[PDB]
Amino acid sequence: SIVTKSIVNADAEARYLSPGELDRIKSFVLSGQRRLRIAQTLTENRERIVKQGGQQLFQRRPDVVSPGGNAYGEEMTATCLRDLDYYLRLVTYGIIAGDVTPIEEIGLVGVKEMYSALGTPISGVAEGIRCMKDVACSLLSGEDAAEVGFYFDYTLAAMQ
Amino acid sequence: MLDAFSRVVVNSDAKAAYVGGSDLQALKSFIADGNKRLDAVNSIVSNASCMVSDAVSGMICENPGLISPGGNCYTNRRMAACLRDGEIILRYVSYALLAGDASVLEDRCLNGLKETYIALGVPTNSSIRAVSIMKAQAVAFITNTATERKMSFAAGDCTSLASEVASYFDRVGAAIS
Amino acid sequence: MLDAFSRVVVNSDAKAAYVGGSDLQALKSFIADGNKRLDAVNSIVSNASCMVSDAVSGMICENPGLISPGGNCYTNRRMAACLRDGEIILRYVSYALLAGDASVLEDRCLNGLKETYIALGVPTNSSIRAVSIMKAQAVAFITNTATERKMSFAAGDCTSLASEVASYFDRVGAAIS
Amino acid sequence: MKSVITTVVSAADAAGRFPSNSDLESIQGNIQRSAARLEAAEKLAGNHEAVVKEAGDACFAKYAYLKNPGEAGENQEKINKCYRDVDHYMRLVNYCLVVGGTGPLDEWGIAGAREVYRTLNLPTSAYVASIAYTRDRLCVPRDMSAQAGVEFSAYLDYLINALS
Amino acid sequence: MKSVITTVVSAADAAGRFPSNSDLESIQGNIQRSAARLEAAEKLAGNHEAVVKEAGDACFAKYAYLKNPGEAGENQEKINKCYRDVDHYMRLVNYCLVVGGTGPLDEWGIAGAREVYRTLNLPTSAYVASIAYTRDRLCVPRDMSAQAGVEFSAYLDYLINALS
Amino acid sequence: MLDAFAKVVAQADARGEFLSNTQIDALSKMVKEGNQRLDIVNKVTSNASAIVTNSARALFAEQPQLIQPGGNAYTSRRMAACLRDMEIVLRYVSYAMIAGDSSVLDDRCLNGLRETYQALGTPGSSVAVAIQKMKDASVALANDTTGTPIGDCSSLVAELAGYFDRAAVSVV
Amino acid sequence: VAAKVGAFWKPKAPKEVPYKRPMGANTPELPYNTVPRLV
Amino acid sequence: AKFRGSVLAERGAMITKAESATASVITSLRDGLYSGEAQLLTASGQRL
Amino acid sequence: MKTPITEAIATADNQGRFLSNTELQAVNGRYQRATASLTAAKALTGSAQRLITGAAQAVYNKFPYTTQMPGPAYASSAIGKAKCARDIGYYLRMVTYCLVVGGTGPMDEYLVAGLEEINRSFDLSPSWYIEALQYIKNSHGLSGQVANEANAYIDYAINTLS
Amino acid sequence: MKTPITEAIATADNQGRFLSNTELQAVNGRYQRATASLTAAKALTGSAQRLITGAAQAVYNKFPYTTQMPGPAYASSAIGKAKCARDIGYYLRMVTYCLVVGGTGPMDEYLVAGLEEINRSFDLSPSWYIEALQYIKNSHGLSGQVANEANAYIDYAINTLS
Ligand SMILES: *CC[C@H]1/C(=C/c2[nH]c(/C=C3N=C(/C=C4\NC(=O)C(CC)=C4C)C(C)=C\3CCC(=O)O)c(CCC(=O)O)c2C)NC(=O)[C@@H]1C
Ligand SMILES: C=CC1=C(C)[C@@H](Cc2[nH]c(/C=C3N=C(/C=C4\NC(=O)[C@H](C)[C@H]4CC)C(C)=C\3CCC(=O)O)c(CCC(=O)O)c2C)NC1=O
Ligand SMILES: C=CC1=C(C)[C@@H](Cc2[nH]c(/C=C3N=C(/C=C4\NC(=O)[C@H](C)[C@H]4CC)C(C)=C\3CCC(=O)O)c(CCC(=O)O)c2C)NC1=O
Ligand SMILES: C=CC1=C(C)[C@@H](Cc2[nH]c(/C=C3N=C(/C=C4\NC(=O)[C@H](C)[C@H]4CC)C(C)=C\3CCC(=O)O)c(CCC(=O)O)c2C)NC1=O
Ligand SMILES: C=CC1=C(C)[C@@H](Cc2[nH]c(/C=C3N=C(/C=C4\NC(=O)[C@H](C)[C@H]4CC)C(C)=C\3CCC(=O)O)c(CCC(=O)O)c2C)NC1=O
Ligand SMILES: C=CC1=C(C)[C@@H](Cc2[nH]c(/C=C3N=C(/C=C4\NC(=O)[C@H](C)[C@H]4CC)C(C)=C\3CCC(=O)O)c(CCC(=O)O)c2C)NC1=O
Ligand SMILES: C=CC1=C(C)[C@@H](Cc2[nH]c(/C=C3N=C(/C=C4\NC(=O)[C@H](C)[C@H]4CC)C(C)=C\3CCC(=O)O)c(CCC(=O)O)c2C)NC1=O
Ligand SMILES: C=CC1=C(C)[C@@H](Cc2[nH]c(/C=C3N=C(/C=C4\NC(=O)[C@H](C)[C@H]4CC)C(C)=C\3CCC(=O)O)c(CCC(=O)O)c2C)NC1=O
Ligand SMILES: C=CC1=C(C)[C@@H](Cc2[nH]c(/C=C3N=C(/C=C4\NC(=O)[C@H](C)[C@H]4CC)C(C)=C\3CCC(=O)O)c(CCC(=O)O)c2C)NC1=O
Ligand SMILES: C=CC1=C(C)[C@@H](Cc2[nH]c(/C=C3N=C(/C=C4\NC(=O)[C@H](C)[C@H]4CC)C(C)=C\3CCC(=O)O)c(CCC(=O)O)c2C)NC1=O
Ligand SMILES: C=CC1=C(C)[C@@H](Cc2[nH]c(/C=C3N=C(/C=C4\NC(=O)[C@H](C)[C@H]4CC)C(C)=C\3CCC(=O)O)c(CCC(=O)O)c2C)NC1=O
Ligand SMILES: CCC1=C(C)/C(=C/C2=NC(=C\c3[nH]c(/C=C4\NC(=O)[C@H](C)[C@H]4CC)c(C)c3CCC(=O)O)/C(CCC(=O)O)=C2C)NC1=O
Ligand SMILES: CCC1=C(C)/C(=C/C2=NC(=C\c3[nH]c(/C=C4\NC(=O)[C@H](C)[C@H]4CC)c(C)c3CCC(=O)O)/C(CCC(=O)O)=C2C)NC1=O
Repeated sequence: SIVTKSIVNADAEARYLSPGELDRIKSFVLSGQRRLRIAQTLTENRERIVKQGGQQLFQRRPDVVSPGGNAYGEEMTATCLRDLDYYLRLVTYGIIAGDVTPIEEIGLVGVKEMYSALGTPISGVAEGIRCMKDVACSLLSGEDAAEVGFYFDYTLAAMQ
Repeated sequence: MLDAFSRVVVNSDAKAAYVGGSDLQALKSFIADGNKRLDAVNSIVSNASCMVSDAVSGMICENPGLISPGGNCYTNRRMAACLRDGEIILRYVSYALLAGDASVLEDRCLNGLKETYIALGVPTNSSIRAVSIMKAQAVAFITNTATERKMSFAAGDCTSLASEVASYFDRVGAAIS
Repeated sequence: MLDAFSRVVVNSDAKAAYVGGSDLQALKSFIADGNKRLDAVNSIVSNASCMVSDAVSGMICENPGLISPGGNCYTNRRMAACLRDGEIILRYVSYALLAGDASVLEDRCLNGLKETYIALGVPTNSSIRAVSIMKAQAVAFITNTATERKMSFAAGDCTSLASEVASYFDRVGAAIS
Repeated sequence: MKSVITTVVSAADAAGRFPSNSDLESIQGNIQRSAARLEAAEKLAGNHEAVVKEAGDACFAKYAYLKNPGEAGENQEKINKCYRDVDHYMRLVNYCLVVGGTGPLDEWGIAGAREVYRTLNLPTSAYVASIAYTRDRLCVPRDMSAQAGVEFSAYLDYLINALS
Repeated sequence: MKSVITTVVSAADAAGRFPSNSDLESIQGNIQRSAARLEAAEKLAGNHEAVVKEAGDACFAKYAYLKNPGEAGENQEKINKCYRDVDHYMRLVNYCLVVGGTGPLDEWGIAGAREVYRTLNLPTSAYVASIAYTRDRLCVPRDMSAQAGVEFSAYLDYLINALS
Repeated sequence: MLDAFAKVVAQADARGEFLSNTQIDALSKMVKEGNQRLDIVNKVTSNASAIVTNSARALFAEQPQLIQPGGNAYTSRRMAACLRDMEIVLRYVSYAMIAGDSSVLDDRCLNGLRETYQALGTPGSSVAVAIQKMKDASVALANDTTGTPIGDCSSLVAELAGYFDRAAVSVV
Repeated sequence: VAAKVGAFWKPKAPKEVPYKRPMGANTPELPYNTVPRLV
Repeated sequence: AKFRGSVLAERGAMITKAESATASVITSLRDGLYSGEAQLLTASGQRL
Repeated sequence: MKTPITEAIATADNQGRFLSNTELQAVNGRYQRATASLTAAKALTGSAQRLITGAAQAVYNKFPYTTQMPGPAYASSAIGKAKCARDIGYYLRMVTYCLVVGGTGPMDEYLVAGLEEINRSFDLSPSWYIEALQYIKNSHGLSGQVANEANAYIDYAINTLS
Repeated sequence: MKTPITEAIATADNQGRFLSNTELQAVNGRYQRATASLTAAKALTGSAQRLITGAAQAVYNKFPYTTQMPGPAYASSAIGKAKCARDIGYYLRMVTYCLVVGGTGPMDEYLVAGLEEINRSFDLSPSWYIEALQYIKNSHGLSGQVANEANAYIDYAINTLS
């Protein structure tokens, strides 16, 4: 959350929030309504987003679903789509929070360790997230898609 | 036109290469003897009138056919012309010595000089002698080896600049040859 | 590098012999006649800068195409680099005279210089002309037959010393070829 | 081109006179400022790729609209063209840092810039955003010396003023 | 090899300058020191088999147990192997006078020698006993000049301290 | 014995997974060189005796102790063995150059060569100096046009020199 | 995925310098008549 | 629009930092770091 | 490993000679045959899961007793179906390895060396795998020399199974 | 006989197997290499007696003692010059046979098998034939892959002579 981060950054210095931080909190609470609208649109179109992202991933990375691949079989493919749904949900959280704190605190800290322990290639997850980003930005307006892909790009950068 | 600092950027621009620390010390050496080049240009332009009047009269007194009627330096107007025709040459070699490379006299003074003297009927080998006397006077001056007048300098070497002004003076020889 | 003392070691190590007799006969002469070799290398190091300057001006006043645009001696960096190269060659041949042995002349400058000048597009025959001019200046300074320059020496003949640098300059001129 | 020496020789030539004492006096100013600008030139040169990458990153963050279809950045190769376009500007002020004047900037990047970017629909605001982001990220402990950053920023904001 | 002239020339190349008139004095002082140094060396070269012969049996007189069966002087072949090895060190010492430094000793006669002597079980005290006998056999009358003996004994002492 | 194509497959069976498209355009690009690589091995096998004899001649003009009486290069048979030990390493370097992988070089040439040379008393550092002198002549002979189309071959001569240095550090 | 390493926005220089230049005062001086074993 | 205007710069900076870190680790992976045996002993080093 | 490269090296080493023009032509044939085989490897990689499931279904449709008879060798239970799909994936992986490698080098090393020992002890009919490979040959959906190159490695496995 | 055809057959027969795609690619390399080698064979056929006479003259110019020293091994008399030209023609014929055949099969069978026995007994130095082959390589006047293919069979003979 933007409010939380402003409060901590002001707390470390032992000072009240300066007028710049209050200005930014004000601008955030004023834009909260379109934030909720965008989260609506992304939230309730989750099935198509996950499905079409899974397709673009499996066509771009046939090895992961090839015989023996990490997501090989019905159950493993279902689990991979489950992971993509996890990350779409986190992106909606980040959109409503106004900052990548929800995405980063849940799903980004220690993601490389987890996926290395599971035997999953992290580049495949990055490809899936990019495919979901294109599919989801296709359903938004220009400025809305720009603001929404803003978080997919951060999730991709953290997942290199 | 082009100076010595601007000579390396048009060479590096041909390869889209950044000028880096591999060729910068040849420039820093050129900056380090800045005062040597600077006093040398001053020693050239200090005694520049006798430099011209001596050279043209020395070119005359070895080939006294120009003073005869029909000579190119015969009349009073043509002698006034020839006394400035080499003063411009010295004036541009003084530019090229200060700038650090022979680009400022190449397209400004030397471009088109050959057919000018051909169309006017100026004897080229006489002008060769006239500028060789000026070259000899230049290496006499900037090495402080003129037996005729001495100037005070800080001690050291100046032959690196003396070969430079020599290489400027046959470019004026080659261009109307 | 090896000097003359080291070279009878490494040619008699390779034979497994003891150094003595005829190869110590030539080491005897080094410790004899080293005063002549010392006046020799002094007559080079006191005249070196004028030697490379006069050499490159003799090359340029023979072939003006290097000072023409498109030439290798055109511009600020190239002709200074050429002065530097000629003086380096002069420095190494002066060491090779001082050592009485041409090993470091091979190992530190002549090793792979011709391919370097081919890769840079440096014309070879002009540099051969330059080092022949330096050879003539060196033997002129060693016979004390410089028409312009005088040093006082202890009286005697230095023909062998004069001959030694001709072999070395011919080694350079053949290795660049 | 437009350096310090090539004004004092062209003024003396247009007047038709020898290099006078004031002309000898202005080249001395190079000896005191070259030590500041040449060390700026090669810390620019030995760190140029990173600088270019940061500059490229900045304009797309400010202007994400031009990655839309029908815009200046359509595909990846136009973004590569953009990074090449700004690396050229970073090379040119490296050239102006070594010359001593703004000679290599004018006829190589600035003269003619108004027509190309108008005719090829390239916004100059995204150029000056990436240049200005490189300008304000300069500081005395990490990047360069105290006097290097001065005219390194002065050659940058000259380009900022000329593009706008 | 570090040598007579070669040490100066190589130090006057690392500073990249023409030989200094200081640097023709170290050459001159090194040439005058090598008159003596060559004197001793030609005495060693013209007469080496006699001094090797009288120095080899000085080892076996001190260590008579090497001639025992099972030891390193058991055969006849192991005897003149030792006599060859003493002559190798005298030839290397004869170099270091004509060389003028410990170069050939360090390279061709000391480097790795201790591990080889340990592997073959040769006592290094035997190799130093023959040299220590050779050192005090010297006399500054009638063998060579007194200025020669100090250089000769100096290189012998270097070899003794290197082997032992 | 593997070639460079074999190596990615032997690492693909291990994970039990199909070659992804990035490995495939890594392999098509490599193939797309193709003619350059065989031009390189053609230049080395055309001049093999010259390379070997000139390197050995430079080795003995440099180190005269090997042909000194008592040296390791002494006797008509020891010189004959030294002559074509170098030709063996040249042959296996050319095999590894045409394979794109140093798998034949390690397996039959460099496997156990060090204790072979130790058990005979052969000085391995001089073998390494001979390998380096063959390397210098081979990279000098590799980058001439000699009636080939002009282009760059730099990534191939770097690999060719790397095979020689791999042979040189493994002997000694 | 989208690994931006170095100057990805352009192809790289042709990589050619096939000449040897005499090392002045920097040739590695090795011993004569022997091989530097190890060091 | 007023809210995006403030957060644009910091968002871009954080993305640039992330990919900087990634390129750095790729090159020190290629250059021998993380392959010393002190790294290969730990199990997280084995996962890397 | 049987490649066109390694057999050329093995023929040069048997004479103990350098690489003649014979070996260089044998390598050049691999190079201007490789462009279609790498396309075949890409295409068989892309269609992999679909082809494995279809081949297992075709074996079950041709031999319905394998899904009905009790016993460890049959795919009557779930682990039997999992191991059957694993075996079909193994066959497809060897075919792709032989495609990218350029010869029957991988599958000679990994599949047919000691194959009938397993089918005799674990009581597995090779006709099942023949029926799976015939489906894969009929249903990969390739064209031209891509098809000619993939089919040629399929029926090599069929010929060794028969 | 070492052709790309017969070595592919020898590799198929050693396993006792049918001709795989490995052998077919090795044969296809011969087929799209043959077009330049047949041109090289035509061109070396056309320039034959000129090249033989020039090569003999180049050997006599390089080694003038062969025309002066008495003895049967030297070309001091007329039959010696005739046999020298006959030997150079033999070398050129083997080179053309290897060109049209596609490998070093003919000259391995006809020239180098037991070659130094003759040079040791008959006392004929191989450096003479090296000097002749260098002239033939320098003076055939070919271009492109025709030159690359003829030169590659010339220096194989040079490498065996050295
Ligand atoms: C430049 C020559 C260097 C050198 C060579 C040398 N080698 C030997 C002896 C042998 N070398 C081998 C080596 C191989 N055998 C193989 O099968 C292969 C293929 C991988 C190799 C590299 C073997 C088996 C021997 C012993 C048999 C023999 O040669 O008679 C010798 C001396 C012969 C002997 O030891 O009696 C030499 C001189 N040594 C040098 O000094 C050069 C540096
Ligand atoms: C920017 C560069 C620049 C120059 C170099 C000069 C070059 C120059 N010289 C002359 C013109 C001349 N130049 C000379 C000079 C000489 N004839 C000789 O016999 C001697 C060899 C030599 C003097 C040393 C003479 C004599 C004339 C006049 C010719 C005549 O009318 O008789 C003219 C024609 C214009 C005029 O006549 O007024 C020009 C353009 N002017 C320039 O603007
Ligand atoms: C035939 C008629 C005739 C003349 C008119 C004079 C002209 C003249 N002067 C010099 C040669 C020179 N002329 C000067 C000129 C000057 N020195 C000064 O201090 C003054 C400032 C300035 C003129 C007053 C200089 C410096 C030299 C160099 C030689 C020296 O230093 O004496 C030369 C030789 C040029 C050369 O060496 O190539 C000639 C021919 N001599 C003659 O034989
Ligand atoms: C307004 C006009 C004006 C100038 C142009 C300069 C000229 C000038 N020259 C030198 C200083 C010098 N100048 C020379 C040059 C020479 N010495 C010789 O014996 C040769 C004849 C000649 C070479 C052509 C040398 C050798 C030094 C000392 C070393 C150096 O600074 O370069 C210095 C001091 C720099 C220093 O030494 O630290 C200055 C300020 N000064 C002025 O006031
Ligand atoms: C047209 C262009 C041109 C030149 C620039 C000069 C250059 C030059 N100088 C000398 C020749 C020489 N150059 C010197 C060098 C010097 N003399 C000294 O007293 C100084 C200390 C030192 C620097 C000036 C010496 C000592 C000789 C030999 C004696 C002599 O001929 O003057 C030679 C003849 C070398 C030969 O080939 O044998 C040449 C071509 N000559 C030319 O034709
Ligand atoms: C240890 C010994 C040693 C040397 C001798 C020099 C040799 C040498 N010279 C040059 C480099 C050069 N050398 C010359 C020299 C000449 N060109 C000519 O036309 C003339 C014949 C000649 C001067 C008289 C020039 C002009 C360059 C620069 C070429 C360029 O601009 O790329 C270079 C390349 C590096 C550089 O550009 O600076 C090297 C290695 N360097 C050494 O380390
Ligand atoms: C460290 C600096 C250093 C030197 C520069 C020389 C200087 C020097 N030279 C000689 C002495 C000499 N030098 C020469 C050499 C020559 N005589 C000639 O007329 C020829 C031009 C030239 C030939 C190259 C000769 C011939 C002698 C006398 C014989 C001799 O001692 O070699 C002597 C001994 C006698 C004397 O004091 O004069 C000395 C100290 N020696 C040094 O220690
Ligand atoms: C010597 C100096 C020098 C320069 C400064 C550049 C200037 C420049 N850029 C482009 C060309 C271009 N420049 C850009 C750059 C951008 N467009 C954007 O979306 C961003 C605003 C910006 C990058 C941050 C793009 C995308 C093109 C290609 C446009 C096109 O081809 O339609 C062109 C046309 C030729 C070409 O396509 O390359 C030129 C001359 N080139 C030079 O030679
Ligand atoms: C030649 C131009 C040039 C630059 C502008 C920088 C550009 C630059 N700065 C930073 C990186 C940084 N830059 C700063 C900024 C500063 N650091 C301080 O100590 C000051 C307070 C302040 C000077 C403006 C900080 C704090 C970081 C580290 C955190 C970050 O990445 O922002 C990075 C990431 C990695 C790195 O440090 O290199 C890069 C590429 N580098 C260059 O080579
Ligand atoms: C550089 C030349 C060099 C040598 C010649 C030898 C040393 C040496 N000394 C002697 C032989 C001798 N050496 C000495 C010398 C001495 N004994 C004393 O009582 C004094 C303390 C000391 C110096 C006066 C004596 C007295 C003899 C006996 C005379 C003789 O045997 O001929 C002999 C020959 C006789 C023999 O072998 O027994 C040799 C070869 N070592 C060398 O390094
Ligand atoms: C028997 C085996 C055999 C071969 C090797 C090739 C030989 C060969 N190489 C090339 C083709 C080539 N050969 C080279 C190689 C080089 N160019 C140079 O300047 C370097 C000296 C050298 C690198 C080592 C290059 C660079 C090309 C292609 C030109 C290019 O890619 O731009 C071609 C032209 C056809 C093509 O481009 O594909 C042929 C026939 N053919 C054969 O049948
Ligand atoms: C290197 C490549 C490779 C091959 C070819 C291979 C075959 C293979 N298949 C096996 C078993 C099996 N294979 C099958 C497959 C089938 N049975 C049916 O009824 C179906 C029709 C058919 C599936 C299409 C089944 C059910 C088993 C278990 C049999 C048992 O455990 O007794 C076994 C016994 C070991 C085990 O239990 O896994 C081997 C070795 N293994 C390999 O590693
Ligand atoms: C299958 C291919 C083939 C080859 C390669 C071949 C070589 C060959 N050359 C021979 C002789 C010869 N070869 C030469 C040739 C030369 N001597 C010189 O001095 C000249 C420099 C050089 C000519 C270029 C001469 C002069 C003889 C006769 C030597 C003798 O009879 O003692 C002989 C001895 C038998 C005979 O008298 O003819 C053989 C077998 N024969 C073959 O059938």
